[PDB]
Amino acid sequence: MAYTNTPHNWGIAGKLYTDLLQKNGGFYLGDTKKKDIYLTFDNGYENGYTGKILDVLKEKKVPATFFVTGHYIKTQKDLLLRMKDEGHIIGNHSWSHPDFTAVNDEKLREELTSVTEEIKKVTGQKEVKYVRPPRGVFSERTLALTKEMGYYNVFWSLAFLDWIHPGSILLLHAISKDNAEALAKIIDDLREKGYHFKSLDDLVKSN
Ligand SMILES: C[As](C)(=O)[O-]
Ligand SMILES: [Zn+2]
Ligand SMILES: [Zn+2]
Ligand SMILES: [Zn+2]
Ligand SMILES: [Zn+2]
Repeated sequence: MAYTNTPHNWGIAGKLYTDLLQKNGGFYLGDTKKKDIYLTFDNGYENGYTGKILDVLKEKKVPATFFVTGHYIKTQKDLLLRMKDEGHIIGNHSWSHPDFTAVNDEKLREELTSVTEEIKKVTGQKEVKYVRPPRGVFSERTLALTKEMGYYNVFWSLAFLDWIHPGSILLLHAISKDNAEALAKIIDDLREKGYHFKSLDDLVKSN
């Protein structure tokens, strides 16, 4: 059994992707029979608004996972500490943000392990369970290697960057001055429709 190395770009999700994720420790949705939803952010760059996002999440008591890179950890230690201190989960977005399908196995292991160890040493978060691949690029091989190292492969069902359903995993952004306002409105609006904002730990328990 040679794992396939053909690259795929995540988007939404079809039989191929569905079963690739299912067999290799991946998910992109939670339970679709409950109105629980899951906010996530990717943090490979700091645009200057993450503190304002964090302020909104604290005000609204909404948990999120922030998938961080090594560049982000080294350059934004104070924001990282806010993430841990204010009840969020810090996820793994790789050290240098390469496409996982373009690197050798030794390099992929270093790219994940370096971030995991840095998150644990810098913030004291106990476990780093969640990986989101750079650019949502994956193969059968990269999914399987990531799972073997003890991580879930966490994709998304809705992304919004200015150019909802039960179980949605949202990938939102902190790119401009107005994003914090939009987030606050979205949280309020979705709660009025009966949605509950939960953590990726809750997702796993939702079974
Ligand atoms: C899926 As991305 C553009 O946050 O690496
Ligand atoms: Zn609920
Ligand atoms: Zn850097
Ligand atoms: Zn990224
Ligand atoms: Zn994005």
